[PDB]
Amino acid sequence: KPFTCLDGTATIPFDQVNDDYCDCKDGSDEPGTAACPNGSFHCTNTGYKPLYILSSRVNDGVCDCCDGTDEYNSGTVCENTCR
Amino acid sequence: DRSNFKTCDESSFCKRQRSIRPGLSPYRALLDTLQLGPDALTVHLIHEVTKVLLVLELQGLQKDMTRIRIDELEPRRPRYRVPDVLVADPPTARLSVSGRDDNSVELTVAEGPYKIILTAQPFRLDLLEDRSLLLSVNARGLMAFEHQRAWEETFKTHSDSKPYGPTSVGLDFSLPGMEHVYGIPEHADSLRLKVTEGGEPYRLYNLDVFQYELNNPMALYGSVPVLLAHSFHRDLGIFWLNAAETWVDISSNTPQTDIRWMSESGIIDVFLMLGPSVFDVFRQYASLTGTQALPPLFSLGYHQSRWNYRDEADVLEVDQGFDDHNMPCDVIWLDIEHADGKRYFTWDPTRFPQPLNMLEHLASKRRKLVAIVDPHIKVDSGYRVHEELRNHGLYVKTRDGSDYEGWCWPGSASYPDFTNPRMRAWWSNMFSFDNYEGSAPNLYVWNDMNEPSVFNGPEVTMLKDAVHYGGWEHRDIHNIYGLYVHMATADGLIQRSGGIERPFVLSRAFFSGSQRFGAVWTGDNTAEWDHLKISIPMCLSLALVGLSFCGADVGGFFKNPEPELLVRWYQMGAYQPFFRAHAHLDTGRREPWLLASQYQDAIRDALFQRYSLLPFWYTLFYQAHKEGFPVMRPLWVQYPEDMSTFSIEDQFMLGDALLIHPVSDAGAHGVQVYLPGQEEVWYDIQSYQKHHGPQTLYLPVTLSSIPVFQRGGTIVPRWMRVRRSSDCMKDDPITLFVALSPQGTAQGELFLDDGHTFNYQTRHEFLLRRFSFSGSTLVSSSADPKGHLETPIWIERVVIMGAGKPAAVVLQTKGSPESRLSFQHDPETSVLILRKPGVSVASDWSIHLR
Ligand SMILES: O=[N+]([O-])c1cc(-n2nccn2)ccc1NCCCCCCN[C@H]1C[C@](O)(CO)[C@@H](O)[C@H](O)[C@H]1O
Ligand SMILES: [Ca+2]
Ligand SMILES: [Ca+2]
Repeated sequence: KPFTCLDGTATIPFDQVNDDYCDCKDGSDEPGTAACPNGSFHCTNTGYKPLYILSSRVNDGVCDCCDGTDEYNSGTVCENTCR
Repeated sequence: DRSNFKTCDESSFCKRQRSIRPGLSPYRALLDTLQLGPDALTVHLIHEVTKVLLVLELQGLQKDMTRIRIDELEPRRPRYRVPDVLVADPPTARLSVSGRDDNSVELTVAEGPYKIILTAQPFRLDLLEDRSLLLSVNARGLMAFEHQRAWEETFKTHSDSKPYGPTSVGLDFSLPGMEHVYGIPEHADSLRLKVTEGGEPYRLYNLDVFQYELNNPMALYGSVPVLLAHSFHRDLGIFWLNAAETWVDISSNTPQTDIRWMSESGIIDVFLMLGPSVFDVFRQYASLTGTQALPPLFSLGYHQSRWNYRDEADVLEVDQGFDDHNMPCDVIWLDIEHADGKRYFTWDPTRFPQPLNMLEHLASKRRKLVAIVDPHIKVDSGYRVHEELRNHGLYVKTRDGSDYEGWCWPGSASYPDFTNPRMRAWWSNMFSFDNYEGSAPNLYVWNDMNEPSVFNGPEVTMLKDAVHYGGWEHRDIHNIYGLYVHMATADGLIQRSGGIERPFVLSRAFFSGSQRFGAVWTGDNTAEWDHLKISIPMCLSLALVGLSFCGADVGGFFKNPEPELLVRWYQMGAYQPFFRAHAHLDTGRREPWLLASQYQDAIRDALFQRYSLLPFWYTLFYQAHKEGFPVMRPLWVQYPEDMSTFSIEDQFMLGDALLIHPVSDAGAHGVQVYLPGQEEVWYDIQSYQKHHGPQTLYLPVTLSSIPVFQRGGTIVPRWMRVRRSSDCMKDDPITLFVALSPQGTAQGELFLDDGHTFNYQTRHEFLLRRFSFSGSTLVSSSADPKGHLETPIWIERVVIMGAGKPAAVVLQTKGSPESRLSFQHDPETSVLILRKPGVSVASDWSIHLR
């Protein structure tokens, strides 16, 4: 089955979900990367409140989530600080 | 107001020189004394009335340049010759006598085509390519050389003892066919220089002018004694290598422009740069004084400054404010209130008690800080810097041997003798992390007031008869004092890192050669629309003479800009090389998120455009560093035969690819954009509408408008993923914007490296890529095979303007099977978007449109 953008602008195979290229006008095909300018990344933050951050802050080298999951391939190792 | 500063009539040497009017020169060359040496022709000159004997040293140089030096034959004391400005001893070419009569000697440079005719009586020099007269020297008979005799002069309450009497030198040059001259910054005046006949000469004397005004020839903070002449047919340059107070007269007259230089002391030392194209002149001048230092990438981002951020908490609130309002910023600046009572290299113990902690917080956001360090040292026995300089005798001195003391920000202060190499070494070592306590690798430096500014001095600067290293007078060295400050600071930032990190130093005063040490800005402008406009001609005049890293305070330093003006200044500043918002102590806070949302949004858009274009900016600065070509350019540099561009200063080029016409009028509904070039097309980068040249296009604008056009035949690289600072972006993929020529072609370059070290030079760790489009194929190849770089940067997108819909798109890269790319096409705009090529930027590849 293919993935359909949440704004109906396109329908793409699921191999273009989180493929580090922006295919949906609302950014919904890249929830886990920095590829879309209007996307959002979800910090689960087990032990604190969950948080949403701009996609542009995924793997930017800066620790944005207390659980550190926004930095998974940047060279910055973020520690858990949700306490 | 201006009675504080000398007019030419109030400058005794300028009054004497300028009273010599065009006529029969009393100087004549003694052809019996002529000697052809290995590097130069020497011949004696004599004043017919005074019988004073001078020596002309004439040299042909490689790269089609001529050097003329004139000094006394038997001087009582040596005259000053400017050191440390030339990067090398210029390679010479051989001169030959190829013709002579009783009153003339014709010289050939090497084996042609350049020749120099030395006339004996009256003394005169003519420079020719074959039979075409390029330039004449002393044709109006204005040569003047006051020899050193066996005087006392007062201005306001200051007295110049002038112990060597009149020693000024001067010489005129004639430029047949030239009607347009440019250069000799810094002046708040038009790009095309005006004739000085009915008024003041242009003045070159580094001075601190409070609330300087526009459209006048008063000397400002910097002096680059380089004049460019442009016509439809040729380009020439004149480089007057003198560090003393200098006045420049410009007169017009079959069309011909005459230039006259008048300097207080030193020898006559002038380079003639014969082109023939303006890029030849750029190359010629760069071979003499060097090229623009390659800025660390972060310094091409946005700088947030004011006088002053209050404390560490304020700095961190500003930092967080950028992220909370989704605006990028690379550097926050600390003006003089961050130090202990304007004792530089210190921190206020209450408001900045933990500078390392503040710097660490900024580093965790991948941002930098700049701290101001001025060259005046508070006279204070508890101040270690002052004590060390006093004890080691490294201060500028007065004639009685005591250390000079003037007034500046900390009150009474002394001035280190930056002409002394031992002083510059001390200064550089002071920037070590052990000596400059509280500094860290992400702290960079701002040198201000280095004219030097002296509040109780004549014309707000140092006395002419202060004494420097080797006994030279301050009047001899004045215009390179700031350059020495800039140089020693930059070397300090390099040395503190063990020679690895590239520096960033902003300097206010400058001279020829200052491009080697960092950035400059146009000082204390004012929050007014005409000051916004004049930033273009001021930075263009600096660009033409090699200082490519130029800018003006965004928003204006003095007064409070209305929000519409501040928006327009951000849009203007986003497309100028040094991009810093700065403001006076008593202005309201104007961080860009403090405005209403519609103004915030327009400013954020300008910041995003700047950050997206960083790969383009960085490549233009690499080309400036390697070739000496200016980053920001007048239209006439790209269109030397279009006479209607010779005076344009409300428009500029970035490289050869982008034409910028920022809105610079309140309430504007449109702008008139001149799009030059026969057979040339231009693409509106916001609408993708193509326009043919040459034409004047009326473009409607709104508050968010920045009129920018990409030239057909160019390829512009962009980082389309704007992050919070450049450090966050420098591993991100590149989008290529291909603007097709009418012939279906385009080309561009891209430079990449680690972004902050000298490894590109010491280890050849960099990439230089050539992108080229022809037929229906886009190809990436190496423009320099010596460069290799480990980088994850890849090509995520190609945007082609002016293309039809292909049937299929095929990518080939070495090491990979042939791949098919999906694509999207807009028939209305003829824009083709190729999806995710996915190829490393280090790889050769080709994309074919079938
Ligand atoms: O007439 N005087 O020269 C004079 C004389 C006396 N005086 N007279 C007798 C005893 N004292 C006192 C003051 C003055 N000038 C006053 C005010 C000029 C403010 C402009 C400074 N701008 C630079 C400093 C820096 O402001 C801050 O580091 C930056 O922010 C900018 O960027 C820099 O360009
Ligand atoms: Ca995708
Ligand atoms: Ca992050």
